[PDB]
Amino acid sequence: KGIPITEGIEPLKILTTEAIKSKWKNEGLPADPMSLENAAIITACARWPLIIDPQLQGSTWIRGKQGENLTTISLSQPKWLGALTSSISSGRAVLIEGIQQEIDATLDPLLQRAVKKNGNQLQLEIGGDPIDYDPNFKLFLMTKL
Amino acid sequence: RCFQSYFEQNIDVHDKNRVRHICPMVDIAMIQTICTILDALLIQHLPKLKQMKEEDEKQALEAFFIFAGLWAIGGPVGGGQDDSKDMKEFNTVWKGAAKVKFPEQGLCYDYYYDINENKWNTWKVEDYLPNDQPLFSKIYVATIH
Amino acid sequence: EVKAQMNLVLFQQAMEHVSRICRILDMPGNNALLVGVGGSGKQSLCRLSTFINGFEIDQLVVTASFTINDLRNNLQEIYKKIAKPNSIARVFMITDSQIKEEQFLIPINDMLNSGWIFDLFPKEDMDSLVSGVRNEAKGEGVDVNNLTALTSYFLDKIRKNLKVVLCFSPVGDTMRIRSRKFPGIINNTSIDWFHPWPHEALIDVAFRFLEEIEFPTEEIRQSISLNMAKVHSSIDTANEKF
Ligand SMILES: Nc1ncnc2c1ncn2[C@@H]1O[C@H](COP(=O)(O)OP(=O)(O)O)[C@@H](O)[C@H]1O
Ligand SMILES: [Mg+2]
Repeated sequence: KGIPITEGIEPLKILTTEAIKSKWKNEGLPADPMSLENAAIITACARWPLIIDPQLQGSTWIRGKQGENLTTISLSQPKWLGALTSSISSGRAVLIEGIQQEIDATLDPLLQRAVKKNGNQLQLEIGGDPIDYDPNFKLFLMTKL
Repeated sequence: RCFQSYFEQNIDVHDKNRVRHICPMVDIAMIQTICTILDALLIQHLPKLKQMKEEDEKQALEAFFIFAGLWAIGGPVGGGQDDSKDMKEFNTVWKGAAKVKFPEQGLCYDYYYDINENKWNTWKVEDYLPNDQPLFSKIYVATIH
Repeated sequence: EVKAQMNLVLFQQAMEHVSRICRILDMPGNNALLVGVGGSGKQSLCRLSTFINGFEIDQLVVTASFTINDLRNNLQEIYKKIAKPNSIARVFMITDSQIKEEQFLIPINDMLNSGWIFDLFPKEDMDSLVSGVRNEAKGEGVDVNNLTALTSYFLDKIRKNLKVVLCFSPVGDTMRIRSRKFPGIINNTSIDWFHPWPHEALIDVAFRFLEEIEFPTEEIRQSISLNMAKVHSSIDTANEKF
């Protein structure tokens, strides 16, 4: 096509700078390009990232990156609906364990990146009662399969 | 005599190969239908059977049985790759219905016994009449079947 | 201008899909079924297709906590608007997300199969609907105060003025289990399958979103739009290899 582009492009450099690859390396990540690519995707992701981690290699990295206010809530836990709602309001990050396949209908509105803005505040409808949504909320879905 | 003669002597009627049923009809069940068909055919033509002579009555009662018998095992016949092939096989074996015969180039179903005529006159269908019914499912065309 | 604003590409293949949905709605009594993968635009193509024709679309709203009796009351409200003689034919919109459980489908199939679900309203309420249709029957010149052909005529009108639109995804054997379980759905409704968007259509999608963005010679735009189609196609070929 002949579109203006640099002579030597690699996806790793665009997604993330060299310095932040050196940060990740310290937070229990290997130096192989495949894992850096993967780590670079989740940073630039416009959607919620569903991660597949046999040997929990991804999960260890996620725990390293999110040093502060990281909460891991499995699907099996009975107060997971109540915990997520309280997390959405004021949570740095959220991690969901298990959720191998057949994702619960309560998460389907959350999974949707479209949010409803009521004046100044932003409102996201999960379960019976709508919960107040805050910016810089992150959601990570890990599945061992 | 007719009941006894058509079930015991004919191996072809009870033969799985010759007659292909949709559902596995029991012997007793097919007899119950013959009886209920024969019933209604006697009530309609009771006054005609008394007016007629015993010789043409003896033909007429056999005919009534064949027609009733045909239909009592006719309905159950179907399934397979082609329904037409299973009918033609059943048409062939039943075509030998003792003294009474069916006209050639017609199915046993298509012919019904007329008491006044005695000619096994084929089923007459009423030429469809156009109707102003908006729904297509409401519009009913008559067929030989 | 009037309804909620919906953006769409309006490519050749999408437009063809609008045409053959408009066609199924134009046929009286016949119901439309749309089958396609998640995001095929079918729900938004239906709402548009409905509006193109002179029909009023009513979709049920499902809350997190919903009950069979709550559904019946939403349907019941729709049938009051159809019952009146001088009424525009109501379209009914359903998606896989709207069907939270399989119990909610049972009423809808008995509606869509023929007439209206058995014992939706009381007998005394039905009698008051029948009387309103009697005024129309006089104008039509159909037999009145027969209480057999009139009741029948009411079922014909209700059938003509109710259209049922279903939307499923053929991704699991769950939809196939719906077909097996629910006989009315597959035979009564007119199936419509959405194929993936052609390479030529994908070019037009990109060409629409790149508009109102600055470029050096706007030849980049026309080329990028090709590459956007080529990249999505090359994933499906790689996905087949995978
Ligand atoms: N042709 C299109 N052009 C632009 N956006 C589209 C198009 N088709 C679908 N979309 C967008 O994607 C969404 C797909 O959801 P929907 O229309 O309900 O289809 P589905 O039932 O297949 O998910 C639309 O609501 C709209 O936001
Ligand atoms: Mg959708």
